[PDB]
Amino acid sequence: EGTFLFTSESVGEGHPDKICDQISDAVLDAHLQQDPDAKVACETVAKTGMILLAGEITSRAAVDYQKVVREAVKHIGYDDSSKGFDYKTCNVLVALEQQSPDIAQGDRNEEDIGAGDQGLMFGYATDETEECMPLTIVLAHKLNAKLAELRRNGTLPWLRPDSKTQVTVQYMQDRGAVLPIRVHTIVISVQHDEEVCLDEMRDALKEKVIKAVVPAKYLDEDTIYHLQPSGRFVIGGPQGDAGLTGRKIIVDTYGGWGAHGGGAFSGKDYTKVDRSAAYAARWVAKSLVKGGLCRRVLVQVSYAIGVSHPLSISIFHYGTSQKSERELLEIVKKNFDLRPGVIVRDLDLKKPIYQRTAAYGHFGRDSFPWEVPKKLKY
Amino acid sequence: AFIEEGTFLFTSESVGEGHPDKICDQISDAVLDAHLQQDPDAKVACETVAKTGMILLAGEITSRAAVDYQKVVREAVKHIGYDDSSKGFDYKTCNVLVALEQQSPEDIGAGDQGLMFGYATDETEECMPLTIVLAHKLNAKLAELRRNGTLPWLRPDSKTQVTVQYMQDRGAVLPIRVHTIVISVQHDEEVCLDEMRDALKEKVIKAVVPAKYLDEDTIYHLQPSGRFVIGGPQGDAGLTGRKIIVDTYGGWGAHGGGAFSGKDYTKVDRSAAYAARWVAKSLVKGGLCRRVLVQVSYAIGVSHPLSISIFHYGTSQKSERELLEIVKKNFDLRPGVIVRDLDLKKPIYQRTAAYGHFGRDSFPWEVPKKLKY
Ligand SMILES: Cc1nc(NCC2CC2)nc2c1COC[C@@]21CCN(Cc2ccccc2F)C1
Ligand SMILES: C[S@@+](CC[C@H](N)C(=O)[O-])C[C@H]1O[C@@H](n2cnc3c(N)ncnc32)[C@H](O)[C@@H]1O
Repeated sequence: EGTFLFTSESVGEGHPDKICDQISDAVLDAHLQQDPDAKVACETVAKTGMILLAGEITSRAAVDYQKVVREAVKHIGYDDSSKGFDYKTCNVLVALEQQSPDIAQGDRNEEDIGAGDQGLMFGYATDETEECMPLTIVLAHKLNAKLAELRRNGTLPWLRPDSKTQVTVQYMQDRGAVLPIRVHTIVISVQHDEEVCLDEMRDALKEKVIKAVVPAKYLDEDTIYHLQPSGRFVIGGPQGDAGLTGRKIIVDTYGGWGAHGGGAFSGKDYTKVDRSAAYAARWVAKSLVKGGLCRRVLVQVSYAIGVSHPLSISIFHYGTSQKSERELLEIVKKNFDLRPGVIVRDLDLKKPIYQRTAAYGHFGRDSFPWEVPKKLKY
Repeated sequence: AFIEEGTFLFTSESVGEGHPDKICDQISDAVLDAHLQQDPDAKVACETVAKTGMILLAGEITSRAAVDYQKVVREAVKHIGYDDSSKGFDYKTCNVLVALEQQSPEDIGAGDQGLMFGYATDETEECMPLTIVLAHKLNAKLAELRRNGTLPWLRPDSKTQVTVQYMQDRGAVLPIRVHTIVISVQHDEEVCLDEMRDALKEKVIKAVVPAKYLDEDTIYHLQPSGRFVIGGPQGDAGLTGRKIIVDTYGGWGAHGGGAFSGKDYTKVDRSAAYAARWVAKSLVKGGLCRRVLVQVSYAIGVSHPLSISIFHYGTSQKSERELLEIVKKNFDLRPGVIVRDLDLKKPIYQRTAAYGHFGRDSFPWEVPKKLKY
């Protein structure tokens, strides 16, 4: 037939894994506000009544970690025992040292600073949406964003921060391109208070959330809706659970499409090529699709610690381009300088913009420089 | 130029047992194995956190077992090789913080609407990409020479990265040569740089990478930072489940998102991921394909897979629907049945927490099933 199903997941800000991501990037932004050259590698752990920060920081900034964390938890929305977590009374432990001096040494100009680590990173784009992202992860992200929006404007006051969404879309293949046909299944689980009744929640999730996010041409009579499938969900977040920074990296990127090199984003400054090179790889892929050179493209780059030039660069257009992959590679080499010291300059990665990225996806939102396509010259 | 037009590069990485992320994976699965030995029906979701002098255990456990976490943690760190403050971490004196919430206590449906991927390629004997296989064995050779006194200046923390130059071959991929090798390993304060870099090329790389893949243009980045004395948890905080691509296919195939270590077999994204690899490897080893991606969809509540797609990249003489009918005649991919067929209630998981979950004969999902059709 040539038709397949694909599912992508997205979680809300209250998910324990995402709490750690946002806190880690909140610590990063705090240092960057005072020291644009701060070295930050801040991991976060969240369990019952605890937030723990562990990692390495080299900064001239004076940061109040107790208040940075508690304001992030407050922003996420956990302010009472009835929700399972409260920023006012939770335990905050800090185990932050200085960056390894062996790491810092391995003193040089801005344009050929070596990568802070080895690693491989992927970039991906697809013309199936105007965001150049897969429809499954775009819909999953926007659904969690609509839940938080309706929670914060008081129109659905029974909502709570923890949530998880899964969107299954039926796809058609066409010479390497993918055509979304219909939404097969939507799953939504969201934390809620004790007063609201189950049936009222499920109807509100369909009329006020799904219908407000999913275009009507993808929903039909056979679409399956799994709304609050586990029944009650009064307590969520870190209570009775455990979350870690960088445990939602597929949620953070392409929701299972493309490829992933394993590196996590949150809590890492721009010198960590896990973040800066992944943002640049998305920049390249989106510029190739928006520029009309392909319908769907995957990009890989890799680095070695202390070396500035990428060790390998590869392009794959899935057969959606008239031009061969090698000349796509040259168009990239002529338009992009993928050294980490040049990426930070081109993408303006010293700004405290990273707490915004820790939820609803790092890719597919016009607010970010790596999402603005580059006018290609060749 | 003729070579440049019909050739691509691909890079994968791996890390050693002393890498702080892998320390946590190892300890989390050691906790899982400890509970499974006494209680084969134990439910485990154990996260480990590693920083300077600290191992922290957090998560939820429902088990009848009585596990000495001090002994399990400190013996895992001892096995890894951190036994003195001169190495940045010591199992005898490190702080072990236990924050686990322990509770005392087939048609099992899927707890998540998830996607599981299995992948296999005939480019190596273990049916795995050469990039991730070479990267894995390079770390293993380091630990082997460290533990038997051959290179006594070695230390447990290490990272490797391999870039292979490939040629396409009728939908299958064919390794031509090793383009670039990166090795960084922790070391003591006395051995010199030139001595380290020569032993890494002569006694590590050439003992692992076949000679036909190495030439005079192969690029070597050996100890590229120049000094790797500080390592392990002291030089970098480590968390469970931060090496899921190292754990799987090194960038090839696809990945759904879930980590493996610290979770018992009732977690579908671990047991079914193993079964997806089991299916793909059986298709290639059975001659049905040279290269295949098995894509299994699970509908919430439902036990049987909701949909299975087979991407053979045109390397199969049969069609996708034919391959699908062969899979369903030879595999029962329900989660509860997967556990029994793969004997997953055994304490076999600490061995998986390093050097890759896929590509080693000593695992039930790596024994290809002979297909009847
Ligand atoms: C001519 C070509 N070039 C490349 N350039 C390597 C690159 C872009 C990253 N890759 C490929 C081909 C043709 O042959 C098959 C694949 C091999 C890799 N595949 C792409 C892929 C699929 C799934 C997960 C990760 C992947 F990189 C396509
Ligand atoms: C480079 S560190 C990530 C950044 C680091 N955590 C920081 O504080 O900025 C990632 C891995 O590199 C390895 N590593 C640590 N020190 C190194 C060094 N001096 N040279 C090469 N690799 C090193 C460690 O195994 C560590 O797990």
